[PDB]
Amino acid sequence: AIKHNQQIPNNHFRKHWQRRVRCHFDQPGKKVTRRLARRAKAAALAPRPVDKLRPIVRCPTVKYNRRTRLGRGFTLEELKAAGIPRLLAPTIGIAVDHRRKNLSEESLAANVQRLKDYKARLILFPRKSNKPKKADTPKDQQTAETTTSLRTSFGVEQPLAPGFTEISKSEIPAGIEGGAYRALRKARSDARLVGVREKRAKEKAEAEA
Amino acid sequence: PTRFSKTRKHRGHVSAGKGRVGKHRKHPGGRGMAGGQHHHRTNLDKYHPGYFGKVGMRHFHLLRNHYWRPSINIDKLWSLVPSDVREQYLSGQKKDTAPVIDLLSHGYAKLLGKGRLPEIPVVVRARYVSAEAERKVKEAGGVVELVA
RNA sequence: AAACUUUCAACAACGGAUCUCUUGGUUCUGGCAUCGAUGAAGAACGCAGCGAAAUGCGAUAAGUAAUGUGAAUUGCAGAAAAUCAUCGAAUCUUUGAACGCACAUUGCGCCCGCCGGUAUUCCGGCGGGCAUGCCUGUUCGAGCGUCAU
RNA sequence: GUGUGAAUACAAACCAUGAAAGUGUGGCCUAUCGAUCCUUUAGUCCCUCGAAAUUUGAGGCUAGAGGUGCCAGAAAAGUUAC
RNA sequence: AUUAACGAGAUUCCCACUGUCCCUAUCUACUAUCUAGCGAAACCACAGCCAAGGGAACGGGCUUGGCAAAAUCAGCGGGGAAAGAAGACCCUGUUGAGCUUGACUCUAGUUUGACAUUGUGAAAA
RNA sequence: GCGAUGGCCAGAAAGUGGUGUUGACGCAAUGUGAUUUCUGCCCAGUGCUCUGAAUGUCAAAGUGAAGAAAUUCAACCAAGC
RNA sequence: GUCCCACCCAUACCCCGCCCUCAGGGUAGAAACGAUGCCCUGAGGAGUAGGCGGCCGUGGAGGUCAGUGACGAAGCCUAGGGCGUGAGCCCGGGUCGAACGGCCUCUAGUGCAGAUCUUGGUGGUAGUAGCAAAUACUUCAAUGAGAACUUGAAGGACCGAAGUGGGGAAAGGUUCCAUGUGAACAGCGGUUGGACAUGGGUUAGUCGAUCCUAAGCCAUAGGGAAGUUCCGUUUCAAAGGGGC
RNA sequence: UUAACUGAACGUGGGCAUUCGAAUGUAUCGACACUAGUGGGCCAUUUUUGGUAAGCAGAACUGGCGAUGCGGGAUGAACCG
RNA sequence: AGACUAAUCGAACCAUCUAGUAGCUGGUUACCGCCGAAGUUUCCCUCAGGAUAGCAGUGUCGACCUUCAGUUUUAUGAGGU
RNA sequence: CCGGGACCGAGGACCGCGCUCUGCAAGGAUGCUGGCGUAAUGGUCACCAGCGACCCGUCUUGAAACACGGACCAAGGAGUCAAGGUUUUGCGCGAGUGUUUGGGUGUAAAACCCGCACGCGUAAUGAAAGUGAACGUAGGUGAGAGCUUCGGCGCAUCAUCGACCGAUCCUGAUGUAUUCGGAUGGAUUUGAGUAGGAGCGUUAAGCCUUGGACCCGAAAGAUGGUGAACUAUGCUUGGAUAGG
RNA sequence: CCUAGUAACGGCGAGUGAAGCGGCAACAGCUCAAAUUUGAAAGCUGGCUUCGGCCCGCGUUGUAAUUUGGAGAGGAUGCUUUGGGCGAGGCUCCUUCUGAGUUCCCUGGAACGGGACGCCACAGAGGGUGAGAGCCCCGUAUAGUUGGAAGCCAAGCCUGUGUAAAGCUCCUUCGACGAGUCGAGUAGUUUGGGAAUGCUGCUCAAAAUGGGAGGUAAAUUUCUUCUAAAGCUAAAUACCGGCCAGAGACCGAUAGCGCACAAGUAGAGUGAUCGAAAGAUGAAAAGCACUUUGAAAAGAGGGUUAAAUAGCACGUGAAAUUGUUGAAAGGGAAGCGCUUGUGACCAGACUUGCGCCCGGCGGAUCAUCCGGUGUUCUCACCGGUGCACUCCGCCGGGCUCAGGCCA
Ligand SMILES: [Mg+2]
Ligand SMILES: [Mg+2]
Ligand SMILES: [Mg+2]
Ligand SMILES: [Mg+2]
Ligand SMILES: [Mg+2]
Ligand SMILES: [Mg+2]
Ligand SMILES: [Mg+2]
Ligand SMILES: [Mg+2]
Ligand SMILES: [Mg+2]
Ligand SMILES: [Mg+2]
Ligand SMILES: [Mg+2]
Ligand SMILES: [Mg+2]
Ligand SMILES: [Mg+2]
Ligand SMILES: [Mg+2]
Ligand SMILES: [Mg+2]
Ligand SMILES: [Mg+2]
Ligand SMILES: [Mg+2]
Ligand SMILES: [Mg+2]
Ligand SMILES: [Mg+2]
Ligand SMILES: [Mg+2]
Ligand SMILES: [Mg+2]
Ligand SMILES: [Mg+2]
Ligand SMILES: [Mg+2]
Ligand SMILES: [Mg+2]
Ligand SMILES: [Mg+2]
Ligand SMILES: [Mg+2]
Ligand SMILES: [Mg+2]
Ligand SMILES: [Mg+2]
Ligand SMILES: [Mg+2]
Ligand SMILES: [Mg+2]
Ligand SMILES: [Mg+2]
Ligand SMILES: [Mg+2]
Ligand SMILES: [Mg+2]
Ligand SMILES: [Mg+2]
Ligand SMILES: [Mg+2]
Ligand SMILES: [Mg+2]
Ligand SMILES: [Mg+2]
Ligand SMILES: [Mg+2]
Ligand SMILES: [Mg+2]
Ligand SMILES: [Mg+2]
Ligand SMILES: [Mg+2]
Ligand SMILES: [Mg+2]
Ligand SMILES: [Mg+2]
Ligand SMILES: [Mg+2]
Ligand SMILES: [Mg+2]
Ligand SMILES: [Mg+2]
Ligand SMILES: [Mg+2]
Ligand SMILES: [Mg+2]
Ligand SMILES: [Mg+2]
Ligand SMILES: [Mg+2]
Ligand SMILES: [Mg+2]
Ligand SMILES: [Mg+2]
Ligand SMILES: [Mg+2]
Ligand SMILES: [Mg+2]
Ligand SMILES: [Mg+2]
Ligand SMILES: [Mg+2]
Ligand SMILES: [Mg+2]
Ligand SMILES: [Mg+2]
Ligand SMILES: [Mg+2]
Ligand SMILES: [Mg+2]
Ligand SMILES: [Mg+2]
Ligand SMILES: [Mg+2]
Ligand SMILES: [Mg+2]
Ligand SMILES: [Mg+2]
Ligand SMILES: [Mg+2]
Ligand SMILES: [Mg+2]
Ligand SMILES: [Mg+2]
Ligand SMILES: [Mg+2]
Ligand SMILES: [Mg+2]
Ligand SMILES: [Mg+2]
Ligand SMILES: [Mg+2]
Ligand SMILES: [Mg+2]
Ligand SMILES: [Mg+2]
Ligand SMILES: [Mg+2]
Ligand SMILES: [Mg+2]
Ligand SMILES: [Mg+2]
Ligand SMILES: [Mg+2]
Ligand SMILES: [Mg+2]
Ligand SMILES: [Mg+2]
Ligand SMILES: [Mg+2]
Ligand SMILES: [Mg+2]
Ligand SMILES: [Mg+2]
Ligand SMILES: [Mg+2]
Ligand SMILES: [Mg+2]
Ligand SMILES: [Mg+2]
Ligand SMILES: [Mg+2]
Ligand SMILES: [Mg+2]
Ligand SMILES: [Mg+2]
Ligand SMILES: [Mg+2]
Ligand SMILES: [Mg+2]
Ligand SMILES: [Mg+2]
Ligand SMILES: [Mg+2]
Ligand SMILES: [Mg+2]
Ligand SMILES: [Mg+2]
Ligand SMILES: [Mg+2]
Ligand SMILES: [Mg+2]
Ligand SMILES: [Mg+2]
Ligand SMILES: [Mg+2]
Ligand SMILES: [Mg+2]
Ligand SMILES: [Mg+2]
Ligand SMILES: [Mg+2]
Ligand SMILES: [Mg+2]
Ligand SMILES: [Mg+2]
Ligand SMILES: [Mg+2]
Ligand SMILES: [Mg+2]
Ligand SMILES: [Mg+2]
Ligand SMILES: [Mg+2]
Ligand SMILES: [Mg+2]
Ligand SMILES: [Mg+2]
Ligand SMILES: [Mg+2]
Ligand SMILES: [Mg+2]
Ligand SMILES: [Mg+2]
Ligand SMILES: [Mg+2]
Ligand SMILES: [Mg+2]
Ligand SMILES: [Mg+2]
Ligand SMILES: [Mg+2]
Ligand SMILES: [Mg+2]
Ligand SMILES: [Mg+2]
Ligand SMILES: [Mg+2]
Ligand SMILES: [Mg+2]
Ligand SMILES: [Mg+2]
Ligand SMILES: [Mg+2]
Ligand SMILES: [Mg+2]
Ligand SMILES: [Mg+2]
Ligand SMILES: [Mg+2]
Repeated sequence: AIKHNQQIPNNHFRKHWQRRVRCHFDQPGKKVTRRLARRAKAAALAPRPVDKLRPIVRCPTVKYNRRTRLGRGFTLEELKAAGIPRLLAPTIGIAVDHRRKNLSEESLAANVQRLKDYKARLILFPRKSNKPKKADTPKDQQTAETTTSLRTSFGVEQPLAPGFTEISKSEIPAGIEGGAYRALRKARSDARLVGVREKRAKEKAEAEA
Repeated sequence: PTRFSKTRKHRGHVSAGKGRVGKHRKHPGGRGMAGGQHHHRTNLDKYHPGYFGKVGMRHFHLLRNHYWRPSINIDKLWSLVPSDVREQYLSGQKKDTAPVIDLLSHGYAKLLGKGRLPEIPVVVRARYVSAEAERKVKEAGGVVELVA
């Protein structure tokens, strides 16, 4: 029963909500458990980094179109261009995504360069120490300062384009002939009227016979 | 805290400030928004005009990302430039260079024209632009270019 | 004036409040994944030198073996560890999903083997067996369902 | 000083009537009436059907109508002497 | 409608009979009573003499009068608007339930039609 | 009311069940209530029962028409009325 | 009835003291001040429902008081005091035996006369109602601290064979027997007891169960049911026993 | 708007007081925010309406009781103070 | 006979949903200080209840502006008791 | 102008108005004297006396009520917590703000540190497509605290006339994919807008909603189980009922 | 976490209500059907076996190898790839072991209290011991160490070898891909899903660049995106039910679980079920020997103890209610307020303190000066001086001032 100038209440507590309350008194203990699990898995992956190499990926929608992030895995085309065999990639710390495609040369080239840098920085120990093969690090460059976090050492260098840039005057581009606002109005109108104009044009073309 | 509440002051006084005639019963008038078109109509009409009825059309499966186009005014357009470079431009230590501002990088899609602009050329890259904003940029001596 | 009633006080009663205590609850957090036809959970009945209960145990019955510790247990008695810890070897009555058929009966059977009574057949004692659904395999079969001689 | 019903003066228009001035926004004045939801009409180079078009269909925006007489507006028969 | 017989059924009258009564009296046993022993409960704001007045219009208390002397036993049924039991009569509640129906809304069953189960023939325009 | 391919009834269903180890002198459902003497008139109403044409009403399925199709419109109808 | 004089007293009026509230001022070249203090002045004070402010008290937490305490903490009793308007606070005396308090913050399961409130305890009633159906007891003796209701003897009585007799079924479970007995129970008593305690007592080929089938119940084969399970009991089943 | 600067409305500039144009009071002016309880009333003077009337029922103004003690009316919610 | 179905019957008993809902009855716990009501308006299946306005408290803020007034006087309107 | 009596003595150097001016009765009591120095005064308790005084809580117009609850005492006993909202306090930062989903770290549920995103705010309006806020020193007029060089400058805020943005109605230019585009200026219109940002987080209080929701209380409704030892009816198998 | 109380649903009322993107935690990929091994069923269960194999059976109505759409199959092409065994060393696990007062004095029954003097501390967490114990005892901190089992990981070594198998680079061609299934209609239910979101029943019933989806029903034309009707798979997530463990601004015997106890017990009900009350002597039983009265229970003495009014009706021991003793009142209630009176019983105040003269006693600073320090830099302190017409204190006398109660 409202009695004054109140915002209309819509608190969804008409079910037995107390039966499903989730408190979080275990937040610090769960954090401790997570840290212990991370330390254990890092120790298990003794010289290797604790994660897999991920590609750069552009977020889908028109919102977030401007930002890049880490994807799931590298495509077969990216691996082939980088020269890394498909069966060999997941065994040396590279994530592989078979269902992503490279629709653009820009993304393809960026991910290929990323893979090439990773391969250049990779140290590959031989399967057996007493008989190394030609594809392994030959025991001399096997000592170096390594990284155990590929998410930081191979992160997104710049998710967004630089918002500020300086150009000299007389290099200022000439504007759109009718103006940007008019250009947007014209493009909108053309998109609206594409079908009606098409049917009218074909009707006028066929009116002769 | 319980020691600051008025129930402590009501100790020793029968009815706890709820009155003797009206007795603080369970739910006189109903629960929630009962009687909106009835005994509570006076309240629901004095406040909240327009509580009842339908207006407008429906949009099944509305995806809010389609309508993402935050706007920034030309009065705060210059606040997007770093403070030292902005001060250099405003004092006039360039006058041979122009700043190129990426509204999409800063998180904006449309440029609006609320404020004024100093007479300094500036290139603005925006998805959308208002007519007044475009006119004001052109009069300041710059240009807006559409970038998607 | 006593008695009686009432009031006040001291002491004594009745009762178990108050104070203090707490081998108990309650709540949160962390670790772990391990019941049963190789018979579980649960139930019954028994077991101690002197126990009714609780706890423990199963006719090897307040427990046996084994390992560790190292001198008790204790209410009394007794004796030459322990009502100790641990626990990998055993025992584990009648039951119970409960399994020969039953069961409101400590009821009634069948099979194998041994030991006695003159005994393949009856009686007695002892031991081991006899549920259902389904799977794989084995063997023995049924059907003009069907194939050759 | 919320609706509803009524009512009063003026502006936009384009009409009626009188030579005019003027009068006329229903009945000389005081009564003669009706929300949300739904539906049906009227209105336009109007908006949407959200991958893109055309045509059906549907949905919106503005103004009326279909009604709640318990008339600020639930959808509603009795009996109990058990 | 009548009806013999039957009836711990309802009703009127008659004979007999009697304490139902005129109109009460008396007797017996067991209580009550007193004692030894044992030993509750209901109920209880505080309590307990009235008259009138006023007052929530029927006072134990208030006002004004009458009055008024310890502690007690057996009876008693005027009063305590005495004790039971949150009135069952009546009304209210946007509280029920049992039952009824041509109330509103449904429903088991049932009836009929269609599709499927459902195949193989012939004949009739 | 019923002659078993049934009547009345039970069941969530059933290769289910009761009546039924039954068959009209039986089973089932009602009313009145020994014997005696009788039990009159009324079928408009509500039921029940019987016929559904010269008659009207109707769903799904099916048929025809229009449509580009969704659909719309027409005829046809079993039971029930 | 009218007129006159004096007198009586409300928490009202007037003067004074004090409390609080409200209002208006003063107070730093600080010899200065719980400045949230002090000093000066004026007015005002009813109150249910209700609002606000300030304070008192309780359990627990942080800081602090170099806090109190077996030479006596807490609690409890007190016709012994002091302070505060008040809720309350402090002290004296007694009892007692192990913890506790003040100050500033923090915190709450924080303040009772009621709710036919909850649990527990205890009154008046009150030594009161009452312990009155089933005919009934008496004498002597023994026992014993104690005898109407223990026992022996005698007398008087009842049940009067559809019994107050003698045995069983259900049900009970040791109540049966012996010995002993303080309390409790036997609505009086009690030496007595179906009570309490310590020990004993139930012997079957023939009496029953066990065997048989009845009404009926549960399986099986099958069929239903999401399933717990329902029907089914001979039914649409390849379902057994006799000899050499 | 008028025939017209001729009006209407709003102003610029200048002037008024040798006296801001009745009385009394000012023991309080205005705006805002958030919210409690209440939404059974009853009594009295005067004016009344219905009723034979009622310690009856219903209204207007004001004052009271409710919410309020104190003196008086012996006794009292409202009367007098 | 609405009888009986374990002292329970116009729908047994047990546990749970369940602390079911109640515009209705009862109760609702220290002190002091200051302020201090309403039973009326409009709407409501509204009439023992709500919302709404009023009455009340608290907190402020504004120049607390030289204004305000349940009053008189003067001047000037309206009314049909 | 003279008497007679009662109650009272607030304040605490001077300061001031003054007078009858070596002083005073003038901005509040001093002087002298006596008894006692303790239960004498005074406090507490018990009782008598004069006057006064109905039983509390509650509902109610009205209670001491012949209205209800209360025999008595001890202990327990009723506006809580969470989410969301709002206004007002106090804080931090401020066109920004919010570390604690998470990561790093640790003396390990603390404290400390980190950042991408995200929420709210910074822009509204319309059903929507969409469009989207300066003529003026961010306007004019009247007030307006405070400053002022005394001429005016004018905060907050109020009233008022304008300007800008969106929507709705009008028109309707240059143009043309000839059916699209919508310039210009005009509305008795309209918006929770602009017109030199105030918000975000947090703390406390009142209030609101949902929740058991201040505490106790229905008649009912539903789901799943347990009973025919009483009783009802029936089936199977038994038993019993003088004398006339 | 956010999206978001949003889109949407709803007598559009009450109310209900997701998802994509985005940040993070955790990340893991795979195998069947659909192919002829066809120059050799190459596969598997069971039994026997010296270990080499044998036999039966399953299976061609298809058990192995190859292939799973990310492809693959077939060809070229040149490179590249692989099996076993140790294993220092480290992390685990079990096990042995851990610093310092019981020193002196007082109180006490008992120091674990108070005072004095010491010590240890990577240990001053906790508990016990006759009262608050770091050093009396168990434990507590730290990495170590005694002995042992061998669970894991692992630097690096030792040693087979390309018949076979495996990857990559290019390619004309080929390129099998799940049916009463999808889909459609209708009905019911469900969802935010709205001309129908999922699920199910019934009816109809597919196709091969086909099919599904693309949140408004339909026809037509495009586009995008995946590839159903077969299958497996850590982690991040839920949960205190089970077994262990650590904690708390929680409760403290009417509280906290119903249960701190022989509690799911005693007891009730035919049954399903219902379901309590009940902790504390003392450090130690030292749990009262013995005498006496009594039939006994018990009493009175006496004893134990720090204490028996701590005596198994046991820590403390309130109120209601009761008994005795003492005081008082009472002519149909009592209680209570204001005010005296009587009686009883009491708290305070006071019994001095200030000054000034006159004597006595004692002391050594009292002014001043010198030096050294401090400090507020001019005010003190400490030493040396002083040395009695100073200064201080204590007695005796006199005087002054004030100070209690009632007048
Ligand atoms: Mg609920
Ligand atoms: Mg009050
Ligand atoms: Mg109340
Ligand atoms: Mg109310
Ligand atoms: Mg006692
Ligand atoms: Mg066993
Ligand atoms: Mg067996
Ligand atoms: Mg077996
Ligand atoms: Mg038998
Ligand atoms: Mg033999
Ligand atoms: Mg065989
Ligand atoms: Mg054969
Ligand atoms: Mg209408
Ligand atoms: Mg309608
Ligand atoms: Mg479209
Ligand atoms: Mg309508
Ligand atoms: Mg109405
Ligand atoms: Mg007759
Ligand atoms: Mg009598
Ligand atoms: Mg007697
Ligand atoms: Mg009494
Ligand atoms: Mg009388
Ligand atoms: Mg009277
Ligand atoms: Mg009375
Ligand atoms: Mg008398
Ligand atoms: Mg009598
Ligand atoms: Mg009487
Ligand atoms: Mg009475
Ligand atoms: Mg009643
Ligand atoms: Mg009503
Ligand atoms: Mg009903
Ligand atoms: Mg009923
Ligand atoms: Mg008939
Ligand atoms: Mg007829
Ligand atoms: Mg007829
Ligand atoms: Mg027909
Ligand atoms: Mg005063
Ligand atoms: Mg007051
Ligand atoms: Mg607490
Ligand atoms: Mg003490
Ligand atoms: Mg002690
Ligand atoms: Mg409480
Ligand atoms: Mg109480
Ligand atoms: Mg009270
Ligand atoms: Mg008697
Ligand atoms: Mg009697
Ligand atoms: Mg007698
Ligand atoms: Mg007798
Ligand atoms: Mg003798
Ligand atoms: Mg006798
Ligand atoms: Mg006889
Ligand atoms: Mg006989
Ligand atoms: Mg016998
Ligand atoms: Mg017998
Ligand atoms: Mg029997
Ligand atoms: Mg004997
Ligand atoms: Mg007796
Ligand atoms: Mg006796
Ligand atoms: Mg005896
Ligand atoms: Mg004897
Ligand atoms: Mg016995
Ligand atoms: Mg026999
Ligand atoms: Mg036998
Ligand atoms: Mg069966
Ligand atoms: Mg079957
Ligand atoms: Mg109302
Ligand atoms: Mg209101
Ligand atoms: Mg009334
Ligand atoms: Mg009311
Ligand atoms: Mg009246
Ligand atoms: Mg009232
Ligand atoms: Mg008054
Ligand atoms: Mg009076
Ligand atoms: Mg009847
Ligand atoms: Mg029963
Ligand atoms: Mg009965
Ligand atoms: Mg029932
Ligand atoms: Mg029940
Ligand atoms: Mg007042
Ligand atoms: Mg209505
Ligand atoms: Mg009422
Ligand atoms: Mg007239
Ligand atoms: Mg008139
Ligand atoms: Mg005196
Ligand atoms: Mg009196
Ligand atoms: Mg009344
Ligand atoms: Mg009262
Ligand atoms: Mg009365
Ligand atoms: Mg009443
Ligand atoms: Mg009542
Ligand atoms: Mg009573
Ligand atoms: Mg307690
Ligand atoms: Mg209490
Ligand atoms: Mg409640
Ligand atoms: Mg609430
Ligand atoms: Mg209830
Ligand atoms: Mg019920
Ligand atoms: Mg219902
Ligand atoms: Mg049931
Ligand atoms: Mg029976
Ligand atoms: Mg006979
Ligand atoms: Mg829906
Ligand atoms: Mg829902
Ligand atoms: Mg040690
Ligand atoms: Mg000593
Ligand atoms: Mg010491
Ligand atoms: Mg210690
Ligand atoms: Mg597939
Ligand atoms: Mg459907
Ligand atoms: Mg369902
Ligand atoms: Mg659906
Ligand atoms: Mg679409
Ligand atoms: Mg894609
Ligand atoms: Mg699949
Ligand atoms: Mg799976
Ligand atoms: Mg308890
Ligand atoms: Mg207790
Ligand atoms: Mg309990
Ligand atoms: Mg029982
Ligand atoms: Mg005790
Ligand atoms: Mg004592
Ligand atoms: Mg003691
Ligand atoms: Mg004691
Ligand atoms: Mg007492
Ligand atoms: Mg006195």
